[PDB]
Amino acid sequence: TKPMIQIALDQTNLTDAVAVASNVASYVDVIEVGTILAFAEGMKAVSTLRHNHPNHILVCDMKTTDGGAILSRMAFEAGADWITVSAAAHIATIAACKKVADELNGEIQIEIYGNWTMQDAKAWVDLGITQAIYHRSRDAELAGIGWTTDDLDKMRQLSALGIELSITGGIVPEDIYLFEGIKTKTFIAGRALAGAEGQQTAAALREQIDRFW
Amino acid sequence: TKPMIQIALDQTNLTDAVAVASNVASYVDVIEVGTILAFAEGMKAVSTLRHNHPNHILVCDMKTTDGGAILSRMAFEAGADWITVSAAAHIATIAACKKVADELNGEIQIEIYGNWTMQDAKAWVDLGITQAIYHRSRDAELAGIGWTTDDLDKMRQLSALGIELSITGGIVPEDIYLFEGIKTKTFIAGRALAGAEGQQTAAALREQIDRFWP
Repeated sequence: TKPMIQIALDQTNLTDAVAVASNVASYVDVIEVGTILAFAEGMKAVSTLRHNHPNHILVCDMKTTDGGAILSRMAFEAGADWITVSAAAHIATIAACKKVADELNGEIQIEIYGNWTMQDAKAWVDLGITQAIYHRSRDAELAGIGWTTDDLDKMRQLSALGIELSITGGIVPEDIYLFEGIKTKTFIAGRALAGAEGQQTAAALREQIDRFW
Repeated sequence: TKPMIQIALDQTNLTDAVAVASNVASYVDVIEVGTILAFAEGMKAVSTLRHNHPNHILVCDMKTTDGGAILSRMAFEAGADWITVSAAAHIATIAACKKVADELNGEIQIEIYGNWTMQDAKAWVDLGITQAIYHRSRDAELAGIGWTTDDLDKMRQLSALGIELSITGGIVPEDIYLFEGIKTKTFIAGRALAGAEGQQTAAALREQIDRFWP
């Protein structure tokens, strides 16, 4: 609906992450266990956060590429509401993750990486998947060229298929206007939503979200 | 040299993984911490297994898609010799992993998934990466068809580019002959290499590998 504010926790230990979750909980809608924290600490991270923050949407960012039935179940059982699955997973793996999600009252989000196509995106939607994470393209980022027409058009196409995007990649309040008319579930950021000025920046993000949704 | 025997540990807790590693150590060359174990237990799985088995090649199977510099350094610091990176990782991420690997004297292995191409495979080789993991085609598995000619053709092309493949997906002694003449670093299997019949299975695989390599 109105895009939510999501923090990606990418700490390399649970103690630190637990202290950040505990800090930002009051002004963040979605807390994500990032893949760096997932691989540092394992599903204990997801558990501990789920118990600390029973009322937040909790994401486990595994970027699952294979072994989906098993991984999905582990993450949901540990307490995740949403899990991420790589666009590069075979469609049978994606379907296996979505089957577990539908059984456990969770959702799948496709992390868009690799040589992905619009046909792939339609396959996701055909499984009933309605979420995908769109990252500002790595080429653009490296060239310092910002958000390109190409990206915004791809996002609009994804949107026209029924995918609700989570938008990420240096997102700042001045960029928000760029995505008006794109179906957007969340804007994601890491620690620029954390610490002492995280609050201010979040109010600032929301202020701009309200204008365009 | 000859293809080695690798076990992929996919236990969902560390205690069971440690018991399996302990039981197969003397007849398996490479121990891999599979993504299932890595997500279950985190890097404590890698450092525990590195401590229990200081003389084995240890793999951390992360299928890295992003955050490569950070994840790679974590894995190597934990004791991994080889780590896996997804074919879907952007080339700049792949390069960032390979840089950390070179600094820490480890290696990168490309997990072949997604809409991958021979151009992509040449890009990996250009970075000095010479290992990739080739899984039996999922389409073929689902259809009840074995190893297809299209798979074997693709593996021979990858080999010709200079990639040493690790081959996996229901590998049994009976199929070993199929891969003659492919540059093969390892064959990877899971719990079939463990338990009461694991040792025999491994001997049966080595007996076939010896017929066809080097």
